[PDB]
Parts: sequence; C-alpha cells; structure tokens
Amino acid sequence: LVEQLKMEANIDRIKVSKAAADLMAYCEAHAKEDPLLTPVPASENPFRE
Amino acid sequence: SAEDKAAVERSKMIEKQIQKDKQIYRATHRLLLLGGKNTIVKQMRISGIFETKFQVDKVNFHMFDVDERRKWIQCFNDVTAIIFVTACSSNRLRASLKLFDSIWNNKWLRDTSVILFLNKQDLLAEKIRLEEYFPEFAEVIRAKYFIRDEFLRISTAKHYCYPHFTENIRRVFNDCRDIIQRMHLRQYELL
Amino acid sequence: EQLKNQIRDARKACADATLSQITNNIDPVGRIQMRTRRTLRGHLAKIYAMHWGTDSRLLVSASQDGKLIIWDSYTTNKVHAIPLRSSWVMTCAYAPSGNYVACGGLDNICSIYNLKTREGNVRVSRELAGHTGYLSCCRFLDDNQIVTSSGDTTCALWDIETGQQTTTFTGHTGDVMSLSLAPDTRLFVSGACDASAKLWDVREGMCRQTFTGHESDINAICFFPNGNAFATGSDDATCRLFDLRADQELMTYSHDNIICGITSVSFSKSGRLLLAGYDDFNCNVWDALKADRAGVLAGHDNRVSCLGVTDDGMAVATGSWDSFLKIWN
Amino acid sequence: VQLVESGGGLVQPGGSRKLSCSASGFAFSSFGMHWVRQAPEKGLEWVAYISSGSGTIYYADTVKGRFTISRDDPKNTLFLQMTSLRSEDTAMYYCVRSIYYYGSSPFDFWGQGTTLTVSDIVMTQATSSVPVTPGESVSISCRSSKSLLHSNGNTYLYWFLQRPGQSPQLLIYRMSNLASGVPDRFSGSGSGTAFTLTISRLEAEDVGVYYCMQHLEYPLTFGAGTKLEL
Amino acid sequence: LKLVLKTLALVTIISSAVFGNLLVVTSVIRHHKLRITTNYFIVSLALADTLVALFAMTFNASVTISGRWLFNQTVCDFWNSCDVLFSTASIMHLCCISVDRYYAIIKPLEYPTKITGRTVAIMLTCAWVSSGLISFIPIFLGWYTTNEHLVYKVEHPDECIFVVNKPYAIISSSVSFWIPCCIMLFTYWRIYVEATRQEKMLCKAAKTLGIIMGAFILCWLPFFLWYVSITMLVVDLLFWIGYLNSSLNPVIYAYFNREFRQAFKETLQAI
Ligand SMILES: CN/C=N/c1ccc(C)cc1C
Repeated sequence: LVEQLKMEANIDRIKVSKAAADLMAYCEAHAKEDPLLTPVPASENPFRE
Repeated sequence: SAEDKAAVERSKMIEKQIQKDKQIYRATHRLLLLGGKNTIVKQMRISGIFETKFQVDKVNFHMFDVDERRKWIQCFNDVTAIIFVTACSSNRLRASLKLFDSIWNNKWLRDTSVILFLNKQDLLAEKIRLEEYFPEFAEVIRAKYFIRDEFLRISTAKHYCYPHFTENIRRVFNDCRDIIQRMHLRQYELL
Repeated sequence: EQLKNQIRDARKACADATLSQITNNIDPVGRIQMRTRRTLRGHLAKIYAMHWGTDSRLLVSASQDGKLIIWDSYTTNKVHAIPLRSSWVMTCAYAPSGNYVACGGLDNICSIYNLKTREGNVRVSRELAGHTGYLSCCRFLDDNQIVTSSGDTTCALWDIETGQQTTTFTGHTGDVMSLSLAPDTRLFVSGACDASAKLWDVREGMCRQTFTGHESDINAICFFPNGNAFATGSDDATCRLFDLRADQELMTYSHDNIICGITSVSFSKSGRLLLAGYDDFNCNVWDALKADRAGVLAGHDNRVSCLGVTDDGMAVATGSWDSFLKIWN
Repeated sequence: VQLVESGGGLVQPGGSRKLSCSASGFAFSSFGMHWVRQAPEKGLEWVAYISSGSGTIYYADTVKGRFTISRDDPKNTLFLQMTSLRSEDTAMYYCVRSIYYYGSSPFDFWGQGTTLTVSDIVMTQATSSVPVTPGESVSISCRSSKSLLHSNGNTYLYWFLQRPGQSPQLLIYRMSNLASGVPDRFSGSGSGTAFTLTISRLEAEDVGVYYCMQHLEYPLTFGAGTKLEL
Repeated sequence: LKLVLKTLALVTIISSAVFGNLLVVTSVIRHHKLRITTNYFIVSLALADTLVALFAMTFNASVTISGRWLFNQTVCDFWNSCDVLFSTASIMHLCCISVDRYYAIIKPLEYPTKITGRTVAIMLTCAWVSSGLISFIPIFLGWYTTNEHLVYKVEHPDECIFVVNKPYAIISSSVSFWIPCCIMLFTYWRIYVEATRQEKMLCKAAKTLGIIMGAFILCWLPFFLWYVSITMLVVDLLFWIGYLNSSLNPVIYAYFNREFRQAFKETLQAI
C-alpha cells in the first residue's frame, strides 16, 4: 500500500487545460468521416433499411 | 448470390434447431437452491456450481445450486422457485436470518417465490439448547414452533414463502404447481 | 496517512479550473434520432453480453439459455450457434483475428473456442482454470494472450498456448467486474465494487493510476479512442470521464429521472458521443462534451444489459433482456 | 478427414450403377456435397449438388432425368444412382464437401475418385501448354463471358489446380482470400472478366494443371485447364 | 326517424368491429414478441369476427336498409353459408380459448408440454373443418331445405327467407352452440372454483367470469331458443345482438388479460 501511494505521488500530473484542449482538438478533427454525427446518405449506408 | 441461398438454408436449419431447443426449455422449470444441502440434492437425484436435471410426473426441472451473491441473485430474475435450507443445529442461525431478510427485500427479485426448509430436527431435539441466547420463548414441538414463528415474521412484510418440515420431491412439486397456478391466475386478473 | 493528503493536494494544485467554460464554444450535436434499422431475433432468454468482430460485420451474443450464437449483421442470418458446456454465461468476446471466441460466468472456468477448424463444427479449443470467482470480462489481447477479470478481487492475463497464468493483478480490494482494453493494447482499466477505477500495464503488471470519482460501484466501463481517457458508469446515474495525465474527473452527468444504475457505456470514432444504457428500458445517448442529453434510443421493452458500437462506428447494437438484439444507425 | 469412394467397373450400357461416398473425420451432416465427373482426356464436369439439409437439389443441364443422388447422415455415406446410362460416361467421379456461410471455404476437400466405364457461362482458356523455368514468375489467365461481380462485392471464382495423379486441391477461393494449406507464393487478381494467377517460385509440388470455377449461377461449368512442364 | 338512427347504429357497430379487429391483428403481427399460442387463438378469433362482420353484418344491413332482396337465390344462399360458417368458427374459437385457459390453470406444470403449436394447429384445423362441413355442404347441396320451401323460393324470387328443416336445425344448433357452450361452462366453472380456492388459501375472478358468461349467454341464447323451440321483426333484433356480441368479444378478450393491455396502450400511442 505504501509503494502504491509512493508511485502515485510521482505520476507527473499534467495541467487539465492541456488535456481538455487535446480532447477537444481530437473530437473536432475526427468528427468528419464517422457516422452518428451527420446524416449519412442512404447510398453509402451498409444496409438499405 | 448462389451461396446466399445456401447460407439462408443453413440459417433456417439453425432456426429449426433453436425452435426445438426452445420447446425443450419451455418444457422444463428452473429452481435455485440456496444454503443439509448434500442430503437434499441426494434425495432430489433419487465444481463451483451444481446443475442437475430431474424429471418427475413427466415434468422436467433444472436445479442450480451455488460480496459474492450480489450478481448471482441479480441475474436470476426469471427463476420459478428459490429453495432455502437453514440448519437448525446452530451465530450461524442469525447469519441465515440476516441473509433471508436481505434476499426477501430485493428490488429485482420480485415475483419469485421461495420455499423454506427446516432440517436437522433430530439434532435440535437431541440438543434440547438455543433458548439461552433467545429469551423470546417465554417441548421440542414448542421449541420448533417458536423458532419458525420469528422466521415467518421476518418472511412476511407477490412472492410467497412455503415453509415445510423435514418425500420432499412431492412437496417441491406441489409448491411449484401452486406458484405457476397463481402466476397464471394473476395473468388473467383472477387473483 | 499524509501520503494521500499530499497526493490529493498535488492533484488539486494542477486543477486550476474546469473545462466547462471553454466547452461552450463548440457547436452542440443537436438532436439525433438513430432509429432501429435491423432486429436480430431468435435468442431464447435474457442477453447478458455481446461483442463485435474486427470486421464490423459479424457479432457474437450469448443468452441465459446456454448457447452463444454469431450473427451476420448485414444479412441477419445467424452464421454460427454453439451450445455452451455449462448453462450459465456472463460475457462474450470476439478475437481480433476472428478465429476464437471467449466466454465465462458462473461456471468459473473460461472456455476458448476455435471457429476455423478442419471440420465444420467447432469445439472447446481451450479450457482455462485458475479463477475462484465469477468471470466478468474476457477481453482479447492477441491470438494467444487473453486478459480476464473475475469476482475474486483479482484479474489475470493468461497465455492460451501454455495453459497456465502469465500475469496477475490483485490491486483491487473489491471484486472487479469491469474491464476495458485500450486501443494500443498496452494498458487496461479495471473497476470493482469499491468505487475504484485502476490502470494496469500488461508488460509490467503494476498499476499506474487509481481513481475514486464514483461512489457506489463501477459496473460499466469503456475506453476513449484517443487512449489517454476513459469513462466509467456507476449506480449513481453518473458517467465520470477521467484522463491518463491529470487523473482528474472532467465530466459529471446528472439527471433526476434515471437515478437507476448504468449498465454499459460506449463511444464513437470522433469521441463526441457516449451511449449509456439504464434500467428504464432505454439507452440515453449522452453528449461527451456538452454534458447534456442528446438522444433517446427508446426501442426496448425490457432492460438493456450490454451495448457496443462496431469497430468502424457504422452501427450500434443494443442487447436487452427480451431476447431481442437491435441494430441502430 | 477422409473420403472413401466405392463403385464403378465395366457394365453394359443402359443400366443402373451405385456409387457410394463415405466421410470419416468430420460431421458431414451439416455439409453440402457435390458429385463431379472427369473424362480421361477432358476436364472435370459438374454433375450434382445436395445442400446440407437436402432441401434444394440441383442437377447438371447436360443430364437431368438420368441421375439420382441422396445422402444418409446416420450411415455416414451418400449414394448416387445411374439409370439408362450411355457410353459417354467412361469417367472418374469425385465426391467433394462444401460448407456455406460468411467467409467460408467451399470445395475445401476433394475425394479420391472412382472410375467407371461402359445460356450458360463458359470459359475459354486459350493457353494449353506453356513451358516454364525454375525461379520464374508464372502467369495464368481465365476469361468469363458473364461478369462475376455481384451487388455484394465478392466475385465467385475458384481455383482447383490438379496435381498430376491425385485429387484436385483448392488454392484460391473467391479470387481474393487465402486457403488454409497452400504456399503463400500463389496470388490471384482480376477485375470481373479476366482473372490472373501469379506464381513467384515453383517446385516439384507446384507442377500441375490449373482449373477455373465459377459459382454465381448454377450451370457450374468448368474451364479447360493449362499444362506446365519443367 | 327511427330508421335513420337504426342505420346509424348498424354503421357504428360495423365500423367499430372492423376497426378493433384490424387493430388487434395488426398489433399482433407487428409485435413479434407476442407469438404465443393464446395470441394465435386470439388472432384466429379476431379474423373470424372480421369475416362475420364484413359478410353477414353488411349483407343484413343492406337487407334492412333496402327492405327487399335485389339479388338472386344463389347470392342469398352464399350469404347464409358464410354467415353460418363464420359464426360457428367464432364459437369454436371461443371454446378453444376456454379449453386452453382451463388446461393452463388446472394443469399448469405440464401445460407447455401438453399444449404446443402442433396441438393449437390441430384444434384450429378441426374447428374450421367442422364449421365448413356443417355450413357450406348441406346448404349448397340441398339437404338444408325442403320441397315446399324450394318451390316457394322459385315462385317468389324477390325475397329469400332462411327457414330450414327441423332435424337440420336441431343438429346444427347442437354442434354450433350446445357442445361448445357446455364445454365453456364446465371449464369456466372449474377455473372459477380453482381461483376461489386459491383466494381463500391466500388469506376479482368472479366479476370477470360473470362478465364473460353474461356477454356470451345474454347475447347468444335467445337466437338459439328461437332456432330450436319455435321451429320444432324479432329476427332482426336477435341477429343484431349476435353481431354486437361478435363485435365486442375481441375488445373484452384483449382488455381482460395483461399481455394485451400493453399492446392496446401501444396502439393508442401509435394512433
Ligand atoms: C346471426 N347469426 C346467425 N347464425 C346462425 C344461423 C344459422 C345457423 C345454422 C347457425 C348460426 C350460428
């Protein structure tokens, strides 16, 4: 238990702002090709209905 | 799409097998045994869990005998009966009472009936002495009546308990028949 | 006990402010219907879990009856149907190679099947032993290494070829029931009763990070596609999203009518979508950034147990307790 | 797995002949089966096919009313009946297995074959005998009159290179996938009308005659074959 | 005046019957989760009542609106044949439903084994075959009538009267009502006494059983009393009460049980 806390205290935490910026950049960049974000045309749909 | 027709035929065969399996499954009724458990399962017959098949009166019953039981109870909603066995030689008796109180009041185990069993009557009679730690008594028949009185009191508060005194195969058969009859009656709003 | 005090002080030191203020500058996803387009019917009892293949076309699902079947989601025909040796299962897994299927549950013994055999039928290729608790997750790591989580408060990574265990993790005090594997297939996150989510490294077998954001328990789990974040469900109707760098909770979803527990969570390629199933016979589609309701997904009359999107994210499959599997788009 | 074929001989024309094919090593009940014939100086010709459940039965266009085929799962042996046979059936018969599902390998195993003696898509293999040198790439071509591209996107073409003396061995199925047991040097490509086989290196086992199969419709017509010598 | 409101009433009951029957059949067909043998019996009964309405109710409504027959003898015979066949099918469907309930209540443990899809198909086929045999064959071939009635019909083609010989009437009334009604009464009495014993042991069934028994008897009995006792304006009234009973059977048979209340709620939601 002592060792676990010892390594937890040395985790080298980063600022929350940088993580949030990276997350929002990833979400903005990858929200182009995947479905469920914009209405995909029925022609490219794997199933007609 | 020549092989598509063959794939559809294979799916149809799988569906036919599934229908046969569903008929077999509906032909059987499922019971959950808690906990004299070895003696009870031996009587029923004549590593972590035990699954048993037994057919009586041309009715087939599956029996499943198994902190730890949170998920076991959680995923056992659609069972038909829960057989509970508590040793009367016992503390352990208080632990069994607490377990019964916890299992009776469950938000997801409603409409599942339980069947209470009392065993080791001979050992309890030979001992008579649990009244030292239980001053609510104020001879063996009176003692067993007293020890089932509070058990029923905790039991009472859809599901119905079926206490019994310990053959047992016929009792389980009758209890299951009554449970299914009451469920069917309440299905049509006749009870 | 000052170690935890200084750890939390250091954690709060880097948390100058939340991301809610900067999240308001993004465009909301709006309302999405996502109506059902296919229905997989033929199961016999309640569905406990389901999984998708790496080809995002086939899927594997097991029910309470005692048989697990593999559907071809494109044309609805059931490709495979295998009866388990036992009658109780809890989870399913599809190997990335597509030749192996894993399952487990009350049996306490893991079964590994081999789909591609010389004979047409399939059999139990490997019988895995060494767990004293009920199996929860059996996520595949490779063709020969498989990680599993059981109810004995420990999880274990085994090698299929040799048979015995390879790595063990007993950090969790409570019985771990949730396990998610990162896309990089290097670290995996586990969750138990004691509101604890902990990282675990496959190579070293030594936990890296620990989390205590939730209160009740961790019965749902998933991984962000980026790999440095993950979201875990709880019975407190909350899906807190953490990160691998700051170890701080980012999102907090609250809604007064779904106080019931959350059974499963998922994501999408973009990551701006979190599909969580509840006990009100619906899977409320939550926005991962705006922290507001986005979807309804009301198409099941019974409780949904496990849900998961495909590898390509082109479809969503929701397994419920009415022997009904629904495909959404 | 083993396939044992029994029957054949020399009989008078216009009679009835029984051929038996027994499978030992796999559950053939959930397996489609095919009867094919091979002439002494010609290529294989499809005869009959039975599904796994014996629900749909298909027959060769050349002979329909003078053939019977059935299977018996408990007996682990399937039977083929010849009635009023002509003198042109001086051929050797192969009984083969084929399981149909998503990503399956139809015609995986071919039987040994037993000898017996007394509109549709066609393929024209122009090449007949092309000598080759060791350590040289080999190119084979198959031409189909009808397009083999379906709406699903998978072309139903198969390769059944005949070893000189034994039963055919499946090499490429669906023109793109890779069979279970086969050297990786083999490759296949095409566009829908012309299909090409590429071989990087060859050895003694690589010597054989390659056959072309289509599966879109149920003529089930074979090709001509190409001979190679070292 | 009276004729206008009477015709409006006939139209209202016809429309309610067809709408309700189509609604329940469509709901069952759409709901693949309700593929139960009891649901199969309910669907068969609903189809029988739909045919009852769409043939007999419309024909008789046209008859009373016009006040005369504007067709030939074959048309009247065909209408009578369909009326008899569909009514008998409805009664045997009710009897089969009661038998299914009796077997599920008295012997619940072996109910899934004793009653299966094959058994349900057997009862449905037997009921349909029996109804066809009693209705179509004797009426069409000519044993259902006598010489004088046929002579009168030939002489008077403007009107057709459904009057039959006494032995045929007795036999037809027997098979159509007396056996199914006796079986239904016996089974209902047994299940009611079972429910009473269960309720006594627990420490309503009586209301539902009485409602069903009334809706059957108080609407079907007088027609058969007329068909039996006398033969050995009122006719329109008895026919309309019978048609009303056929119309209101599915609604009560779906409202009473639990498994169809959810279907009714979903249909109301879907409008
Ligand atoms: C309005 N309903 C008339 N029903 C009839 C008429 C004649 C026969 C023989 C039987 C029945 C059920």
